[PDB]
Amino acid sequence: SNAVGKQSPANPAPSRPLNDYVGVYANDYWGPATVTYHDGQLRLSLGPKNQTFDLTHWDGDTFTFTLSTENALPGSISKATFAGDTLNLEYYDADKLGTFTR
Ligand SMILES: [Br-]
Ligand SMILES: [Br-]
Ligand SMILES: [Br-]
Ligand SMILES: [Br-]
Ligand SMILES: [Br-]
Ligand SMILES: [Br-]
Ligand SMILES: [Br-]
Ligand SMILES: [Br-]
Ligand SMILES: [Br-]
Ligand SMILES: [Br-]
Ligand SMILES: [Br-]
Ligand SMILES: [Br-]
Ligand SMILES: [Br-]
Ligand SMILES: [Br-]
Ligand SMILES: [Br-]
Ligand SMILES: [Br-]
Ligand code: NI
Repeated sequence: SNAVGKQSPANPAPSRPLNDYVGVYANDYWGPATVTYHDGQLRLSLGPKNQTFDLTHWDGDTFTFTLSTENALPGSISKATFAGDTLNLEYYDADKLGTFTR
């Protein structure tokens, strides 16, 4: 079996019911972040071509996704933090334009 490295939270707080996260979170700069639910899975869609990522629970209202093979760093883990009607995507927040609001 794979060696273990503690790179996920061991004792995370549970998520809310998954319906709570679903919606279209607006942003003028990056365009909307669309969060949808299918067969137990939250997904994040970004851009005009609907580039889509599975959201994996991390801790509390924070999820992660893994970057695509088009990225400089495919498979790197990126945080998606939900708080009320906001979604913060750390990948897009370098100039503080990474909050999306539904
Ligand atoms: Br690990
Ligand atoms: Br923990
Ligand atoms: Br703990
Ligand atoms: Br919505
Ligand atoms: Br928008
Ligand atoms: Br929109
Ligand atoms: Br799915
Ligand atoms: Br796109
Ligand atoms: Br669409
Ligand atoms: Br994915
Ligand atoms: Br999960
Ligand atoms: Br979950
Ligand atoms: Br959180
Ligand atoms: Br990507
Ligand atoms: Br990583
Ligand atoms: Br990132
Ligand atoms: Ni082993």
